[PDB]
Amino acid sequence: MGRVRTKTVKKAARVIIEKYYTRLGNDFHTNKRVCEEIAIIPSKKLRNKIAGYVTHLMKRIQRGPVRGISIKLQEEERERRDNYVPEVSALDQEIIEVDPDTKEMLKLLDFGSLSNLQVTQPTVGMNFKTPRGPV
Amino acid sequence: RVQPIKLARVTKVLGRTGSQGQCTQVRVEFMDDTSRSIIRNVKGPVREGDVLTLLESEREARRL
Amino acid sequence: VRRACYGVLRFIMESGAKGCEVVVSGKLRGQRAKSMKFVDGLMIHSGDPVNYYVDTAVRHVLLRQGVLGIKVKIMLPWDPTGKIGPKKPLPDHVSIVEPKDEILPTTPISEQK
Amino acid sequence: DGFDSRGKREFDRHSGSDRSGLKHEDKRGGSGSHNWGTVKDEL
Amino acid sequence: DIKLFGKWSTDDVQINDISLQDYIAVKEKYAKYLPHSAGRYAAKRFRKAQCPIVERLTNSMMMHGRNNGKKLMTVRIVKHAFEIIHLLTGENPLQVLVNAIINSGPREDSTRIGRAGTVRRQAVDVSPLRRVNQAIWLLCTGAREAAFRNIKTIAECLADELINAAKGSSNSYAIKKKDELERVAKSNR
Amino acid sequence: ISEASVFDAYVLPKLYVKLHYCVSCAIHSKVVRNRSREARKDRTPPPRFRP
RNA sequence: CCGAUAACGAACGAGACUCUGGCAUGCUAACUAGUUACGCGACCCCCGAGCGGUCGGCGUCCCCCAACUUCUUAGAGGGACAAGUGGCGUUCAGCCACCCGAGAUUGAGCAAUAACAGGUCUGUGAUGCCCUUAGAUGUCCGGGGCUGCACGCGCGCUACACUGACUGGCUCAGCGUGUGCCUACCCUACGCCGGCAGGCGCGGGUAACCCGUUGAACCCCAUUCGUGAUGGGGAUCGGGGAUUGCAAUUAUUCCCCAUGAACGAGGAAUUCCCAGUAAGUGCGGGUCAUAAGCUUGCGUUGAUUAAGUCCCUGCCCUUUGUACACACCGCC
Ligand SMILES: [Mg+2]
Ligand SMILES: [Mg+2]
Repeated sequence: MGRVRTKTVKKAARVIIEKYYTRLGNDFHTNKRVCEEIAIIPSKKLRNKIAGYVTHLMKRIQRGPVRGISIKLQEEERERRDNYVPEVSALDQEIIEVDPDTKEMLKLLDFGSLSNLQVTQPTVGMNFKTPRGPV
Repeated sequence: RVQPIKLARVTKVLGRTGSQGQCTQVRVEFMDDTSRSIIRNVKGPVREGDVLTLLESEREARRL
Repeated sequence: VRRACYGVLRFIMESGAKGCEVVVSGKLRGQRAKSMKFVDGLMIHSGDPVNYYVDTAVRHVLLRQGVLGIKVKIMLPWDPTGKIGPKKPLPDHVSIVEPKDEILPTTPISEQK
Repeated sequence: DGFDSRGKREFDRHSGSDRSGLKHEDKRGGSGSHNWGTVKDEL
Repeated sequence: DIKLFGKWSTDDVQINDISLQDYIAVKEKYAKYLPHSAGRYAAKRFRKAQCPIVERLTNSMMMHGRNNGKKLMTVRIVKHAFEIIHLLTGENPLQVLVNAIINSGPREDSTRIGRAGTVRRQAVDVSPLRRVNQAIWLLCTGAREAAFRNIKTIAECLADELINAAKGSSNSYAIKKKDELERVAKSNR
Repeated sequence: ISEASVFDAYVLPKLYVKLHYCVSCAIHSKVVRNRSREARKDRTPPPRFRP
């Protein structure tokens, strides 16, 4: 146990990933070498801790976004998210089940008596609401 | 008259018990009848998968 | 002591330090002794870096009522040239150079020289 | 009678001096030359 | 083939109970020329399970202060005791030791903290590693107590302890202690 | 009890008792606990822990 | 730390850090460390072994008369990061196991805001006030005392035995010290005398140059003893002999010959401890003219149990109550 990282390594890992995402990769030794010149880290023992957290975070980044961000990642998600627009809309149903009261509302609005609207049998009982208190 | 001494296999370790952590609750299944599986408590270092003797079948079952 | 200590604090910070800390402990006009502490800025205490980051001094002041102890700790500012500050940077201090942002990934070209 | 047989006092907080006690009371609120300062001295 | 002490083949010894099969370490993989190795068997949990049981015996037989590090002396004691039991019973000393461990390991116990009636409140069944631990402890303590104030040496007392435990004859200290402990668990079921 | 019961399927009875406590006894026996100033205003009973 | 989130961004402490240990047949090197190779020997050899074997025997920076850093030393660089794989987890923080690996938690040092009328005025030319200051509470000198013994307690050492004791042989360390301002006092090799403690000459070493290849103990292998307060134990005491010191009585210490006491594993209780650890076992430093049953370190041999819990004992955080705030050693 006792391998929980510290703010000192986490802040630095986030910052260097944000700054040098293009230069860096998902190889530990490559990351521990690029860090040696992209940051003046006084200690080797902290440098390779930073490199390990960097590899962990970048392995995460390849799959999904995290709290640390990158502008290219934002643009990639924007250009990818506008997808699976169906060939047929989910809101063009051939029939629409409609209530008698809402049908009265439509005829008030003058847009009633549409062919697409199909009135349904109103519910009977008025058995909504839940029983009060426990039991 | 005595029920014969039998053997069982630990399938899972539930967790420590005894208010000193001196025993563990584990789940055991019988090789003599794999469907029959009860909750036993044992003392000593227990890993999952190990088999162990049982002098008597039904003593107590309690949830933590 | 409040005037003198605050003047010393101001002089230290004006001459430029990450922080400083003075303690005056002893008896003034009363039997019961009191210690008064005045701090400002950063001040590290533990580990190796304190040895070459913090300048310490302890003096005795002989008053008619007895003895007054003065303790002074000054966290020196980091100095690359090292004449007025420590040479090494703080071990936990990590600083990252910003990229040039001169990417320019345009159409391929060849430049002869 | 405030001490045991050896001579250590049985009530360490109970101050034995009439001039001063556990807490440091400040003379004249820390005023005068050879004294701790006050708010006016700080500013 | 391994020839523990140059003899006493390991491949003829079987652990007849599956409950102890995977904790006794007399098989060919754990078979070793000598009962001595600085193997870091207490590095972590369950590491002693793969430790050879003859090694465990020679590690538990160095006790009670005056002899805590004398592994060479304990190894020679184990050597002499194994030779004695081989010439006395007529089978493999390793098989004798395995059967002794099986019969010495108390199958149950009892443990609580509350107001005990006779010894301890709640009966419980022990783990196989606890079986091996307590069997080795009981056998070693029985041999040590037997060879305290008599002419009979440690090797001979250990020998008769294993011989009596391997069959069950009510005179072995380990067997008697197991009987008492099983009885108190039975009464405090 | 079920093993020694003569009947084939006996539904063992239940003891129904309505205890009343003074607050001294209730707090001493930990039926009720001291709660924060905000928590005191919650009249919802503690959960049954049924699952 | 992650997450929740009227907070966001930080700082001290923790961590990071320094030292130490573990790995580099990779680098720089070494007559104050050596190793291989080779040459002279010395012996076993002769069956003949013959590029046979042993040599801490002598040599090859005797500087012209080999190389090399593996062993040793000490510098710079590396290397380990939960990095790789599987499983669990909000699939986050991380946790478990396994592979490759020398190492997958080596030990320390440093160490916050503060509090303890905690301890030291017998550490000081640190120090206020009081006391004494010539028949001194200054200072010196002689002797005694700090050890004094119906008794109680604490840290300890040695034992109770055969898992042993004695006798002999074999065989292995690492810390580290070593000749002095004052200051008088060093570590010791070699030879000789004595049985020992010791004594007498002759060096070496201000030190990886000499002690020293620190021939340590435990242990290992052989002898005797034989369950007997006994060849276990060596307490108490008699006599004698040496050493240091100006001085050994109230025995400084050491040696030799004698008596041989309790003690046959220890009530109620109680201490310390998780891997090169406990424990067994010796060796240095400090104290020192003489002094270790102490302490601080080092090495050797080397385990059982556990990878959990709040039962006991405590401590911390939150909620809560407060007439306390010099804060329960309170107030009343
Ligand atoms: Mg630290
Ligand atoms: Mg005598």
